[PDB]
Amino acid sequence: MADEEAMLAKVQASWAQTAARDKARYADERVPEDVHWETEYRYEQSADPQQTLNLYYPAKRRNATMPTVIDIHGGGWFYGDRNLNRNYCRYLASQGYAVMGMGYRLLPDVDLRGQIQDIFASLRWLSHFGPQRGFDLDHVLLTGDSAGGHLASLVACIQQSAELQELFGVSRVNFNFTLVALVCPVAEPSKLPEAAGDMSDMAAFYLDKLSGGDQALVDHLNFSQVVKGLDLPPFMLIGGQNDSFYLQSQALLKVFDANHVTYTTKLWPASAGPHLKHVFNVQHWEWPESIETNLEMLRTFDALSKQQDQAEENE
Amino acid sequence: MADEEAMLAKVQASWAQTAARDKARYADERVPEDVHWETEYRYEQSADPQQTLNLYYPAKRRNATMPTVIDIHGGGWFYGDRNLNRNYCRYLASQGYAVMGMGYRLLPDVDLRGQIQDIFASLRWLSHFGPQRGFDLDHVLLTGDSAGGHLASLVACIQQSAELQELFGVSRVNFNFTLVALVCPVAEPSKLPEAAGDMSDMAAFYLDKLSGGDQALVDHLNFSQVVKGLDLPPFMLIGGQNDSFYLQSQALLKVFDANHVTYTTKLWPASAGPHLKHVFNVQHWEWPESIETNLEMLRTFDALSKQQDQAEENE
Amino acid sequence: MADEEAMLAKVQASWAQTAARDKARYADERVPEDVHWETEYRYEQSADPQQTLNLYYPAKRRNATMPTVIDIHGGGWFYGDRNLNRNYCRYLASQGYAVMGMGYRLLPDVDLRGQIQDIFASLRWLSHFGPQRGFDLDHVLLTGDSAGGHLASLVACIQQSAELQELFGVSRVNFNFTLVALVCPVAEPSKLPEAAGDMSDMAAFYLDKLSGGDQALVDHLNFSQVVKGLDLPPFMLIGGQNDSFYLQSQALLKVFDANHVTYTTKLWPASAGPHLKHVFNVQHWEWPESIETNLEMLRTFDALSKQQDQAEENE
Amino acid sequence: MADEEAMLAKVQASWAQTAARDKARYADERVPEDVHWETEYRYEQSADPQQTLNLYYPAKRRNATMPTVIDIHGGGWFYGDRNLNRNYCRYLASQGYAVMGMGYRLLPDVDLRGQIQDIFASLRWLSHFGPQRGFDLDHVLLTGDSAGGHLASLVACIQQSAELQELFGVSRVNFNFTLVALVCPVAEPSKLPEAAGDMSDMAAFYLDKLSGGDQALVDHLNFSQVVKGLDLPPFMLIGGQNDSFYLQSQALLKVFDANHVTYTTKLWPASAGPHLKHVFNVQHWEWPESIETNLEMLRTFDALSKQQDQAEENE
Ligand SMILES: [Ca+2]
Ligand SMILES: [Ca+2]
Ligand SMILES: [Ca+2]
Ligand SMILES: [Ca+2]
Ligand SMILES: [Cl-]
Ligand SMILES: [Cl-]
Ligand SMILES: [Cl-]
Ligand SMILES: [Cl-]
Repeated sequence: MADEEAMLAKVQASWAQTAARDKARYADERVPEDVHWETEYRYEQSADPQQTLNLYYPAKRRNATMPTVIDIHGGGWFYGDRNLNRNYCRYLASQGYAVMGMGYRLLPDVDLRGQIQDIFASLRWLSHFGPQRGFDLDHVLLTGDSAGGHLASLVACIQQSAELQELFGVSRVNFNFTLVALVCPVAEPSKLPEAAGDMSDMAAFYLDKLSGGDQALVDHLNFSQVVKGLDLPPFMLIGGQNDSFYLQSQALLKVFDANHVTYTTKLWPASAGPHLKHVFNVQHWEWPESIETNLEMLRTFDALSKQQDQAEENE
Repeated sequence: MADEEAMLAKVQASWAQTAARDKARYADERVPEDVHWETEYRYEQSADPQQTLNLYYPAKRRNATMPTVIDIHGGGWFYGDRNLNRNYCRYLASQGYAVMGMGYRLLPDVDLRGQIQDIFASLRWLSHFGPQRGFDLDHVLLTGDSAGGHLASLVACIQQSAELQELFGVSRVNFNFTLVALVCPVAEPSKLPEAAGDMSDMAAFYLDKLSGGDQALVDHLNFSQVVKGLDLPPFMLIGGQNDSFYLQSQALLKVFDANHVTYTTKLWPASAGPHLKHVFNVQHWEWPESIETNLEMLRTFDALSKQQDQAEENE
Repeated sequence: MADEEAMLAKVQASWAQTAARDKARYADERVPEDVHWETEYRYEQSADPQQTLNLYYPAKRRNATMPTVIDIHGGGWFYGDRNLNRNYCRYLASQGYAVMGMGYRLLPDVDLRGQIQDIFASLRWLSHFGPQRGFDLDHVLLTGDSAGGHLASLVACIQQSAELQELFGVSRVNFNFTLVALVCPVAEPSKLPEAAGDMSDMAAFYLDKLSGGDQALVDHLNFSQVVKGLDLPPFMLIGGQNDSFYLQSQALLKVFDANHVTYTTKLWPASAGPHLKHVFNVQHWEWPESIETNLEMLRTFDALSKQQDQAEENE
Repeated sequence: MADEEAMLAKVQASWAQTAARDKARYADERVPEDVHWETEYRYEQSADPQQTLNLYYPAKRRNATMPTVIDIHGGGWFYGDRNLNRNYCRYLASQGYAVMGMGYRLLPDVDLRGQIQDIFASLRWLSHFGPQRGFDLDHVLLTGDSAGGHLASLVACIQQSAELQELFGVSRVNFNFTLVALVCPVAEPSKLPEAAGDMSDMAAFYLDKLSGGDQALVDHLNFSQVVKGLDLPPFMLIGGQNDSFYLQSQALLKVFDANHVTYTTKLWPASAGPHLKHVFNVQHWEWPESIETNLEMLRTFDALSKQQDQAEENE
């Protein structure tokens, strides 16, 4: 279609501009020290470069196994790879955590189901291979930023629900999430039209590529559609009033309240400054507010982990 | 206009040559060690990449707060960004100072007022957010090189004057400048025609883009026009007889004398060598003369700071 | 020939894609620490950049001489150079070994004989110059990956056989191989047609360029053709069921058994994961399975070396 | 001229190939550790990027001043800059020496006189500014490689001769050379036609551009033409039988013998290997033969320096 190939070309130009911004940022930014990484593991029998993951660890491990963080990167479902959030992942690992971050195939080559299947395959891989190399899968923090927060919010629900597992064509994995931390999530993509910005303007096209025309995906594209009826882990919602997607965070809180989700928040006020933009704590680990946000996340995780251990007579 | 687009194309080719020279220099130059930086903070609600700043600090801080240096880079008003003077800024930070350096929009997309507004917004940002992350704003060194020295000289006057604040559309910031150090400033751009070089030849075009046709800017483009009637901080004028803009420094001294400005100088004689070119102490921090110049600046600042503390019964 | 230049263009496009993958991997991968290298030694009187080698050593040597590892890189006979396996070579050196890795001219500019002559010239160079700079040539591990495993398997036979030396136009070198370790070798290239993949599909073209039309090369292209009648060193076969060339490893084992070759294996099962792809232990030294594989190789070498020293009344 | 612009284009293509080889080498080569450099000093009042120099020093200085090495790079008079020999210069500095290396304008934009004037201006600069930053100019080693060895051999003669100073339009500098070390020099360019290689084939064109049509330059292009009648420092001739310019070294020895020049040699035999190519000790500081060669040079220098100090009642 004329207009369709044009719409794709517009979306790809927006992400090419982002790409240049990301490259310029990483060329200058301080890198977290005292971390080791293992790169480019295939998580299935495929040569698709996106179906790969990275693992990150502190350079000196206190213990043979460390609590796990699993990161799902953002980029509007159309952009990104396992290296995009490398500095944020190194930061978390430097705090004493075993961290995994995966690639997933991008729209428009797959739809939302292909993305969810890729993520569940990376989790399944980790359930087989993680413990032997340092991952404690009894204590798992699942986190995602922006479109990655959308995906993380869906994965958290799918993991609890046999029906959603069938619809998305995945099996449950043999570990649970201790905490699910969403950073400026786009968890209600059907509301994208009522805000301003590039994604919101192009919204119907994003929604179409996410669903791939499958009405079952249309009916399960939003957290508010997959949350119903499930007993979920606790959530932590991170962001702020200077997030260009703040309306999404406001919408998500209402979904949380209506569904009796257990959550805490770290939402920065506008008064804390204009620099606390969309996903600032992921893009600039080194800023003081980013350190405060990220440590607050890890401390929430640790508190939930400790409670679980007391509960399981394993303190 | 035919000739106007041609004149712009000539100026941009000169700065593209400079750009290549700067890239080649930074690829080789020693980098100051033992410094941390925090990059790419937006200082207002904008995605304009120029409306961002960097912060620099010693890697090991003696104290929770350190005296402040705020750097305004040069580049003829048409060139540069927050990274241009990164090695010079790291050097100063390595001496035990909290340093901020800002981007500002470039001609011909803005005029002088837009540049001044950007600088005051970065200062305002720092007044809100700096102290919480290490900046002592009771002791502030404002410095600029070349066109950045012009801008610094204007900002120093505007900060003291309600009338100039109104004309430039800025509010005063809630800290003062302890010392204003100008390195090979172009503080009297209306005199650009009486010297030789690329900028001088293209002078009327520079002056036009600086004023943006606004006669109030034409009447306040030169330090000699904004200095009148104000009680100013002390100045330090750095440069030398091998500065291609030495005539500007000579002109500025006469303005200083006529207006009873408090100043000291560090002007290198021709006998100290041909390498002590325009802004040499900013471009090559590592040279012995650069270290001597830069430490002499920091020691002048420290002496003025100590006197202020004695005066304020806070030694 | 129309079709011939087309077939070459297809092979070169496949290797250009590999090349990009290799560059992306090396840009991110951790580098082994505590190693020194000496680069770009010519091993004959030639300015052909491929007729050069690198040497690698631990940064702090326990001893004046260290046991030797000699690495022959892969790349389908059409691709690669002395830098391709640099991280794998550094890893081995970091374990206390003096390592040499050579370039060799590539198809279609030479044929298999030119490749074998280049390798023997690098070995001859090392026999003249290695000991003076740290190589213990009484204990030598010869290793190759993929096409490099093919080449290593042939070199091991040629070194033992006056007749093959004459056919390949090389002289024996004045040291022996303690162990020959093949990593996912393509040691039976004539069987390439009975598997799937790029190389297998283009097989007849690979075989033609390897032989250069020389029927004596056609009759000695496969390990099974050069193994006959010789007393060989011990071999170690490394790979696994997720190697895209696993059928080659299966074929080689049958050749080993039929010819009473002394060997051990380190073949990973499919259950050990999809990431244990072709030559994974060479491409990602840092992974735990790679470390286990590579140390197991070095320990086999060390055990064979110790036995030799006991046998030679030199323990 | 048609043929002249063609000949220049051929020479520039040869040097562009060399340039790529040099870039590939520096991307991989180990860099000497524990050195500081100061870059891009202009040595005259010019913005010509070639009329600049670098200074190199050990990172921790034993003493306030260190013996001096001054390096003149090669590149056929048509190629190179102050960064070309940076690793070799760092190596020498790491041994406890203050090292200067200069750019000089390249053929065909200047002729030999312009090159000699640039070199003498860098020496004059150092005589004014070197001691204040660590250079001991009582003990000076002058070294050059290939075309840089030609230039060094001429500079050594010119410095001793009022007549050659007048012809080349330079003044003597206020220090002497303790030793002049030539590495694979092309000191008799008029003999270039009787060897093989790119430079030799294009020889008449090189000779024309060197002389710039000036018959006084034609009569003083060769060391054998400037050596006559002068009392010279001692020389050290470095190279070997695998230098593609070995015939030049053989020719120079005959000139040395005929003119009663004081010299020593470090000429490697062919038996020491094919890797000991033209200027190998400059291109690969890290090789054992390079370290041996370079330390032997520095020890010869030190011995000559000590003798001078005993002679001057200053031990
Ligand atoms: Ca544990
Ligand atoms: Ca303080
Ligand atoms: Ca030994
Ligand atoms: Ca001394
Ligand atoms: Cl790492
Ligand atoms: Cl940093
Ligand atoms: Cl190294
Ligand atoms: Cl340095």
